[PDB]
Amino acid sequence: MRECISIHVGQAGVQIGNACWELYCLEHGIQPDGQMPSDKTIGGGDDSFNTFFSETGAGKHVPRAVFVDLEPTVIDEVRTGTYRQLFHPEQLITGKEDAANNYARGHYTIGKEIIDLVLDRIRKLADQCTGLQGFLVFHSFGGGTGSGFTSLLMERLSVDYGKKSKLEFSIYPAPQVSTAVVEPYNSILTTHTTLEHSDCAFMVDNEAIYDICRRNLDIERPTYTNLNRLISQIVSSITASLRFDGALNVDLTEFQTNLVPYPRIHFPLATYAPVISAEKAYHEQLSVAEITNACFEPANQMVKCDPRHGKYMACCLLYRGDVVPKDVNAAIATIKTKRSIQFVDWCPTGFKVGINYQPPTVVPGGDLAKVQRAVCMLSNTTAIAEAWARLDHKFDLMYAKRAFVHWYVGEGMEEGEFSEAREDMAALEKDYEEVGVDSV
Amino acid sequence: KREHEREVIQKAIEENNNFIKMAKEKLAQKMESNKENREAHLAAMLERLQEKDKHAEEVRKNKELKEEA
Amino acid sequence: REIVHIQAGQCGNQIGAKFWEVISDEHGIDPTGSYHGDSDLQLERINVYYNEATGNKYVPRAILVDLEPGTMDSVRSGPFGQIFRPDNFVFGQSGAGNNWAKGHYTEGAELVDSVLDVVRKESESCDCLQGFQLTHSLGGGTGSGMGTLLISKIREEYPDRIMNTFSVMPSPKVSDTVVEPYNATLSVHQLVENTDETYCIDNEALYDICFRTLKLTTPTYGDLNHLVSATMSGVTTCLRFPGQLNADLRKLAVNMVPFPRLHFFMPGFAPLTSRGSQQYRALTVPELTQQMFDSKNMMAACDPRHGRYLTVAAIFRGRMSMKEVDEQMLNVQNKNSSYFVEWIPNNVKTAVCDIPPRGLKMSATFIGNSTAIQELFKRISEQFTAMFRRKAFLHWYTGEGMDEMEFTEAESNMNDLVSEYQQYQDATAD
Ligand SMILES: C/C(=C\c1csc(C)n1)[C@@H]1C[C@@H]2O[C@]2(C)CCC[C@H](C)[C@H](O)[C@@H](C)C(=O)C(C)(C)[C@@H](O)CC(=O)N1
Ligand SMILES: Nc1nc2c(ncn2[C@@H]2O[C@H](COP(=O)(O)OP(=O)(O)OP(=O)(O)O)[C@@H](O)[C@H]2O)c(=O)[nH]1
Ligand SMILES: Nc1nc2c(ncn2[C@@H]2O[C@H](COP(=O)(O)OP(=O)(O)O)[C@@H](O)[C@H]2O)c(=O)[nH]1
Ligand SMILES: [Ca+2]
Ligand SMILES: [Mg+2]
Ligand SMILES: [Mg+2]
Repeated sequence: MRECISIHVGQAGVQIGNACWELYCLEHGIQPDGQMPSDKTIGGGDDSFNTFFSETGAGKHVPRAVFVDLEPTVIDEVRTGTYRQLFHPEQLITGKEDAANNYARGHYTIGKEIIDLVLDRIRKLADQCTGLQGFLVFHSFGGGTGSGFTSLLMERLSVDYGKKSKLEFSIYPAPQVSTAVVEPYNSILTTHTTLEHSDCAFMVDNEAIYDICRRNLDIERPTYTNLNRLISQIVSSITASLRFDGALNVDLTEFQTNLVPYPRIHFPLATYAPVISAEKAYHEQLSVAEITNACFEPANQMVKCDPRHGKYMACCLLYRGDVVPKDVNAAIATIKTKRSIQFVDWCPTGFKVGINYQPPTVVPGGDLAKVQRAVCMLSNTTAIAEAWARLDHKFDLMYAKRAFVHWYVGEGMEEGEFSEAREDMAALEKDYEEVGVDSV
Repeated sequence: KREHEREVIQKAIEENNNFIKMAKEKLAQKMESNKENREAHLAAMLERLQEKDKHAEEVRKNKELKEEA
Repeated sequence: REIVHIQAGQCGNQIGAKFWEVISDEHGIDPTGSYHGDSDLQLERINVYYNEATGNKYVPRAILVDLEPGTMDSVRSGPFGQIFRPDNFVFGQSGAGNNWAKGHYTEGAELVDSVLDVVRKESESCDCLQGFQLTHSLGGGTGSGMGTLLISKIREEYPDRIMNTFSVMPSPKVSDTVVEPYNATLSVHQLVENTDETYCIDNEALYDICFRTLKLTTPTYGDLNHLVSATMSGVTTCLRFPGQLNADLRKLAVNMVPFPRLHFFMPGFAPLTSRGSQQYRALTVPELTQQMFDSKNMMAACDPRHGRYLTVAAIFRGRMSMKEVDEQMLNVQNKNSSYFVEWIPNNVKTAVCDIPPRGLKMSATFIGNSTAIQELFKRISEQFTAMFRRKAFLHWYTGEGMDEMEFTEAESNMNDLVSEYQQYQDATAD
């Protein structure tokens, strides 16, 4: 049992954290006050769920989590909401003044004022671990805190925990819900500076999620609450191998071995199914083959891009619920005889499969139907580079005129960091090209 | 073979330490470069405003030397 | 969080007073400072503009300034005149005489420290000061000259805070005073260097709206100011109510100002209907939207179709379909693509606040950073150089100690601003 610490940074990181930790509580039978009647070992234990929850002598199960934002109003709603008793007040950390959608303020001007306190509180969580496996960092690409402060924190964590593993859940911007013209700048800056401090990063495209809410759940104008409930289901599928045990369970680190062929190639595409409303799930059993096949339809991806037009380097299927290997193997044999799955030539083509038997949960008053089985596919495809190209193009359009650059220079940044970050992104796009060329 | 095993593990230790060290150093140089740049930007803003003040006192004593006629 | 509000001169104080009346009604504050409202959203962000005094009383964080006592005693006798902190009235008596140099260099320079004493008292009390908004005109002498002096001094003491102005631009259609082009040009020369964002409230456009669309043959300052106050309410909704977009002055500036000198905004409001058409015209999302983007609803006398938008914020208020707002805003951009610069992607942002202004079921407020604002500055520059060419009335200003060179420099700075707006209007992505 190796503990995982979650760090939720900025509004998007915090609000997605709210949705995730509420969902985890429901999945483990933990009440809003942290009591868990089914846990008979009081004040401690080595159970699977203890990777994410520590225990007090009073029977409280406490998330191994820190929430950090440079202004107080989002975290204040945690301090005062349904799950306020779950967290010790020192896990909820706020400044007074946010980063104003400016990476420079998140990484330097405002962030430098709070980083030592944050690392101190993280240290307090790490010291309660007997075998810390690593960190999970949640943040947006687009905000000043989510970009600048997260990059600062990732650098500092590399210094204080060596090469202890760091995974990211990264919210990639969409115009339907974006708040700042400069989000392409912040995105490229944070990607450049975090690239060598991250072991594996799950990008979540707000537009992919928004379209899935509109099309599959018939929500006419999704809010962050809609987006976040769906996101938390995907995050839950990815962490379920850490929080539950079972015979056919396969640890996330074992998928990681397959998902990262070179340190910089560490951005898996996630695809989740089934996403379906109560009204349509009624009397509609969705089988193993149906949800598996749904994994290969690009409308179900969390990042908009087209794997049909790139090459695979790995394909992983994380099943949960009522699923046995014979049905998985049959569905996979079907898909391989009919779909556009081309691997690079230097990679074996077998699909790696994990099954967790605990079935998916839904939050009361959500929009997803409660289903008997779900699957999250994690694949490593060259197509994810499309998401970089789109963002790089927006960056180029503005940077050619130095639009808004004075806001960054005023906070102490230099144009050279802009061009350095943009060159790193151009080299990343080329890396994704090179891995797809055939061997000579 | 034992000597090789010792060299492999000490190489791993040395690469992790050099990574920690270079991250530490480049962070500290970035923070200092940035504090200097920001302070220089503010100091130039302030110097412009203080020159405005000197021009205002110049304008007022100009008025008082032409009200001496 | 906290904004400190300053109103200077006659225009400054009259439009400031109407602003405080309108937003106090919106927030459920009565003239005694007491809250009598129905929705908790009225008090969630109330401390942005109000201090909480003993007795659960809310006091505008407002500072009232003039070199004459007249307008401010009118303020004190107004409907909400009792609401203001009495120590926050800072009037002189010599007056300014519609002379920028008097307001900036001599008489106003004598009152400025006394004003700064109240700003520090108000600022020291803030948990997290955002910055400052100043209401004033650019055509008189107190508001223009002393207002820009006060901007410079505040910036010297709070260089890392945002400086925002609501600046009323002079028009021959509304005022006779012939030195207004001088005062306006010297003001603009200051604003270009020392504010982060400026709302151009153009009296020319206010008149034209009142006369042509509202059909008031004799528009009062009272009718101009109802336009101004509805606009000011609109463009501060995002600071005053819970919301995601432009929710503070720095984030608004970061979204609106791609180049530090191009920070002059063209505001707009919808709906504006004549008594005659108010029975016919339906208040739909597609028509709020199309008005909001129309030359005739701009509070600045410029045609957006004569330049290009660098950035835009649109604020819808009232109960409406957000899906429909989304579709109409996409539709405006699609059908008018050529008028938004292609090298700033996604430069139109949209907010929706549930709480409509008083007397409407839904409204729309527009803030545009458009290279067509040069039309305004050109108009002032014309009227300036027609006088300066003949050195007309220069002696009011040399009489206070200024040289010709400051006039030349202000004219050249304003011409440079116009050139820069033109440069980015001509820029191409390729
Ligand atoms: C009712 C309305 C729009 C509407 C509702 S439904 C529909 C189809 N249109 C706006 C309200 C809006 O507050 C403004 C911003 C203030 C308007 C006050 C103006 C400045 C003059 O002082 C005033 C004497 C007017 O001229 C009238 C005609 C009464 C006014 O009614 C015009 C108008 O456009 N008013
Ligand atoms: N999916 C999702 N996206 C969000 C959420 N909140 C904000 N975003 C996205 O995050 C980006 C803006 O970043 P934020 O997280 O709000 O900003 P921040 O990290 O708090 O940084 P500052 O406010 O500038 O200090 C935009 O792309 C938003 O659409 C959320 O709850 N869920
Ligand atoms: N919109 C509007 N403009 C005004 C008002 N009062 C004065 N002005 C304009 O302001 C300019 C005169 O400046 P004013 O504020 O009266 O001079 P000050 O007292 O020295 O600041 C002229 O162009 C007037 O048309 C007002 O209440 N509303
Ligand atoms: Ca236990
Ligand atoms: Mg934030
Ligand atoms: Mg006057």
